[PDB]
Amino acid sequence: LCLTLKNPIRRACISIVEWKPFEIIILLTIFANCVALAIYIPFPEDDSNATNSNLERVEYLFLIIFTVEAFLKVIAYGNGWNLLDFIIVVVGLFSAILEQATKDVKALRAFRVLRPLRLVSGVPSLQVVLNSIIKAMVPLLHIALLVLFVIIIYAIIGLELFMGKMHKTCYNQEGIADVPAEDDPSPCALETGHGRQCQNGTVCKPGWDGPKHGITNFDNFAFAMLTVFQCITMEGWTDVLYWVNDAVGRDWPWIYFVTLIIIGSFFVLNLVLGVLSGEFSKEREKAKARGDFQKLREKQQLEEDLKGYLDWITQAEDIDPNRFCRRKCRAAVKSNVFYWLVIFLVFLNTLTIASEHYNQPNWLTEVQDTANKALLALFTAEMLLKMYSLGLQAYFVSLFNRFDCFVVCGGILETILVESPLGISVLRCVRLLRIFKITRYWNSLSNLVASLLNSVRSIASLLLLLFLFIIIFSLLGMQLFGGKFNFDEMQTRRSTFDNFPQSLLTVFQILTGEDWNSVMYDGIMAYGGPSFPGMLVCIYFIILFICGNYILLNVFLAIAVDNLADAESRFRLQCHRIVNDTIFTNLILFFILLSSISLAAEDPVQHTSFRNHILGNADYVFTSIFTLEIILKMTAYGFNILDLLVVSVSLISFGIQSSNVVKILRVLRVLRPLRAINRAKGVVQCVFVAIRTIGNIVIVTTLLQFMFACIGVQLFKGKLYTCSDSSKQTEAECKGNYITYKDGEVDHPIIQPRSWENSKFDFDNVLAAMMALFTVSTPIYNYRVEISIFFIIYIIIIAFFMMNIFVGFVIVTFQEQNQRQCVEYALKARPLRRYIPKNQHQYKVWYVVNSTYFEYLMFVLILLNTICLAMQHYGQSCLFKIAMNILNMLFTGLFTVEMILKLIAFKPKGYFSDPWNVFDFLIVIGSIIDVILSETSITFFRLFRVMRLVKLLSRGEGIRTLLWTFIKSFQALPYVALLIVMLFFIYAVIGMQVFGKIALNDTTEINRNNNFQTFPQAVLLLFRCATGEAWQDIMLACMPGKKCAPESETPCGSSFAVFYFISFYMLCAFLIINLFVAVIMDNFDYLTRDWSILGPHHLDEFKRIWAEYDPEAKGRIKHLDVVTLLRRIQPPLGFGKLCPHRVACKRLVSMNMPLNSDGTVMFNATLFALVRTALRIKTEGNLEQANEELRAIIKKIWKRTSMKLL
Ligand SMILES: COCC(CCO[C@H]1CC[C@@]2(C)C(=CC[C@H]3[C@@H]4C[C@@H]5O[C@]6(CC[C@@H](C)CO6)[C@@H](C)[C@@H]5[C@@]4(C)CC[C@@H]32)C1)COC
Ligand SMILES: COc1cc(Br)c(C[N+]2(CCOCC[C@@H]3CC[C@@H]4C[C@H]3C4(C)C)CCOCC2)cc1OC
Ligand SMILES: [Ca+2]
Repeated sequence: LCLTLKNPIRRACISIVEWKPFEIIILLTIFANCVALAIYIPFPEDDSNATNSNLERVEYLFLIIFTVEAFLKVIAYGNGWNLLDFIIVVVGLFSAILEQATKDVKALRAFRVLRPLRLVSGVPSLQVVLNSIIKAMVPLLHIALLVLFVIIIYAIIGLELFMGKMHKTCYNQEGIADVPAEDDPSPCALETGHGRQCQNGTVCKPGWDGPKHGITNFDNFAFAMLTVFQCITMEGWTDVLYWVNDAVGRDWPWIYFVTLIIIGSFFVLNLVLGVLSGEFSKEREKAKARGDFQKLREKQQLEEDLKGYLDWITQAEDIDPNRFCRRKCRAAVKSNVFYWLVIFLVFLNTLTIASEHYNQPNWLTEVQDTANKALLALFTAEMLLKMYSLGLQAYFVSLFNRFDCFVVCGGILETILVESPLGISVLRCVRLLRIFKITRYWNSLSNLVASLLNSVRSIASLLLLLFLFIIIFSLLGMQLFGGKFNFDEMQTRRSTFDNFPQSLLTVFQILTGEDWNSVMYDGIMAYGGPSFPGMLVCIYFIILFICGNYILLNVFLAIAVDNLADAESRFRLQCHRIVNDTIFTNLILFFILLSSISLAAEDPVQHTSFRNHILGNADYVFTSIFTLEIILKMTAYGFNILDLLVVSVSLISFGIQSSNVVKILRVLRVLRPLRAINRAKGVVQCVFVAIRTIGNIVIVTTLLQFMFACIGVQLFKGKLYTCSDSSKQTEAECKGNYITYKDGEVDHPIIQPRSWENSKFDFDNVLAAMMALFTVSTPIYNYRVEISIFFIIYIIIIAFFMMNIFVGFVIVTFQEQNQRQCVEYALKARPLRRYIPKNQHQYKVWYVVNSTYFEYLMFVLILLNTICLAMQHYGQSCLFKIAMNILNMLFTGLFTVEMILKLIAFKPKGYFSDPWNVFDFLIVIGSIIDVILSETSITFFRLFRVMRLVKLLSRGEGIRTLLWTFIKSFQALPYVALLIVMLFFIYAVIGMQVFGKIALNDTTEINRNNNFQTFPQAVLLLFRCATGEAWQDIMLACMPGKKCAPESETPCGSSFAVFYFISFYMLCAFLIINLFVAVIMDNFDYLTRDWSILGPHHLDEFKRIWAEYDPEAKGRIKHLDVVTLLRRIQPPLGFGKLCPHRVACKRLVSMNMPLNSDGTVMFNATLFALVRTALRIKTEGNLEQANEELRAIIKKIWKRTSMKLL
């Protein structure tokens, strides 16, 4: 609200003078402070260098410039973004002057990290990106109102069952001390609770603050909400589960987590993608509206024009003939002789480069040098000759040719240099150009590189914003937690806000979630213990994992949806009788249905306890059953390739007579039902096509990992070798023994032996680098920091194109996959009634129960109950528990009132005729039974209460619709769901049979809580791997050499492991992306709709208004509609304030009405007429055009007695 106090002059006319010069110096000051907050090293205690104090000095210049600017601009006016300036200044000068005499800014001076926001504010280049980002999150606020609901429901349920049970721990050795359990202490359970039982001479006893310093316990509510949150982010969900499993037994803890994950992450994860993608498409559409794609095609056609007449200017000297040389080189460049030859020289040169390996003899070193020397001469002559034939200009024009020239110059440079080793290696890394000069598989290579340039160029500004955000947080990190990480442990923390470099690293790790929850603890245990004010440090490590990851996802998607696409665009008779009748069909479906359970249910540990034992006979019998499947065999043999798999499984089943591997090779039975579902008809080739696409994509990554690492060899060879004794720095020096003090105990000398060892990720040869590169997918700073960044790029590049080729590849799936729908909701739609009270008493209550207020009150009471179950700590004064129980009684009683009232405002059937009403009924009865039991399992009848909260979700249209929609599409994902369960099942039986008897050792990863001995536990282990939870280690635990279990009676743990787990991870990821894509695509109408124009949801309102003015199940409205016709019409539909008594009536009578009586016209007439006015318009004569159009097209000519219009 501009004051417009235009007091003549000298108000403004100061910053008005030299706008651009004065604006810039402020921006330069901002950039100087962004580089001033990144020096001050934050320190232990109060020590300071000269610079720090000297930067506090220049903060007294940045706090005289920002104040004169502020006041001079105030004089002008005295809005939004400028508020940031004002608050930063206020807090600033303040803080200082306050502290001026004080000589604990921290917080008070941890605000200046908000100054780099003025970098966004001033520069308008990314300010638009910030509005786009902000304006894209507006739709997905319903999803932020639901992630919160799931968390709350889960936290509440959780504190109720598992709170306070995690406090024991094997606490001794029948002597006197502390948790002995190695280190890892894990809730233990007394000899009566079926939890872990403690062994040896250990004893369980109360104490142990917690599972993990007390911050991973459902004790108390806040710890509970936070635990659930850390838990849904799939960052150690298995661990919380194991601690809980240890404390309360293993039977029911798991259901609660599997759900939390499936309903919390997979389901919730999809919505954000669906909401975000729909938004991108809207933007993509606006962009298409621009016509840019067509313009880009015209630019490429211009490019081929300059080439196609570049050959013409080349020929221009043919009539001007020196000339001979020109003609020769022209033929050459065209002559394949040059092409194939040069391609060959590439690979061979490529070879030379890879040849380099540590400890290389001259046999190699000599050869490499000799080759390069000549190979380099080769490329030169060729490029040089290609210069003349081609048009110098156009030759330099083609990006690739230009890069070629650049790198040949690199060779010249390195040669004249030889006339540091690192620099030479770098130049040779540059020479990997030719390596890809051949443009192998350019079909993709070219597109990916071209796209890569386009893609990277496209998201420049978004990347800028990401970087600004990261820098801001890192500065806050060093200010907030910097210096507070001295926990007095020689333990080396990779994550520490000691300095900005590390600060950035910590932030990135948190963003990547490598150990982000762990980093939380550092701060939340730094500033203070796991107490009250010591947790307001966590409110930070989240704001970074949601916001950062949000921006990160926004930036990615863009790559995809917004580029890839733009870029990519007698006896036999009777036999049939029986074998066609249900019996020899739906019945057989059963004979395998439960037969499949045979492999699913088996004892794969103990030898032949009846259990395992007898199960052989059933196999035998199902197999005689498959012989019977021979009576059906020649019935009509030579959809039967399925029948050959029946033949094979049947034969190996009879082959079970005396055989092992074959036995375990019987899981094909499960797949005998999968065919039946695709047989629900509705492609095999498409599947094959998808598989081919996937394989192809594997190869791109593979070759990249090759070239990237051939870079590593040249750069890191021989710089990881080291000795155990840090003092020694030469292989020769490292010979003998040294002394190590356990945990830095001066009184704990340990005579270890010195050894010269190469570190992990040994780039000693292309090969090891190769596998390490896989290892990242599957010292501290000696030279590590550098390697670090190398181990971040393979990533970027990898994803960058693994996605590019794939998601863009997919869309064809979408190719395969409003006015009409609105017509069909106007036609083929019937009006509804509403229960009216037939009795006076039945009525008063009705008015009330339906009185809006009553609903208002109900919700208030609901909030209160949950605010009464939330407060349940670990140690609550008994008075308090009594209070809580009495309160629950009051609440249950109040809900009884409503149930009974409603049943007296709506007849029994009416109340019960509504799902929500029945839900309420159930909650109430169960809650009352709980009350009874208490006044007197029990716990189950208690959780109930909490659930009610859900009914608060059956409210806002925004949230109601989204869920309903996706739920209304979580059935059209069958084929990508049966497929997934099939996977789990098969892999599990297989697994339980090979990696099964591996003995269980709590110290390893095949512990009693993640074993492979009962179908259920194996499916849980596979779900962990799928959820990407350290699947790796489980895998290592399944390699040969593990001892066989005692009941099994080291011949165990077959090597197949790698194939299994890796194959599993891969297949799972795919099937899952297929799931998400399937869902969203199928529901891609809601995910993108111009709510402005008319849709169905904008149309149902008419029924709820019409029935409001309509007694029974009726139609045939009275003429007194003259009021309601526009009484309450959504302005998108009709008018909103315009005089109702306008032509509105004359026009509604203007079109002909159906030849009915005075009051025998349906609601369909008014509805469809309003829709028509709301949609495409037509004139007279077109009356019949419209009529025939309706009864020829919209659901074809669905016969309708639509007499006259509408
Ligand atoms: C009705 O049909 C309309 C259809 C609309 C076109 O749909 C586009 C919308 C984006 C969409 C659905 C498309 C392709 C792959 C989809 C992606 C797979 C990736 O998977 C993820 C999962 C999570 C990430 C870790 C990796 O990538 C998502 C980010 C990514 C994803 C789900 C984002 C959405 C993408 C194309 C056109 O029809 C011809
Ligand atoms: C109703 O008819 C149907 C229509 C469609 Br579309 C589908 C879905 N399908 C299956 C989706 O994935 C099939 C491709 C493969 C299935 C196995 C995994 C992941 C991927 C496969 C590559 C490894 C049918 C096959 O091609 C199109 C996609 C199933 C139907 O049921 C037969
Ligand atoms: Ca992880």
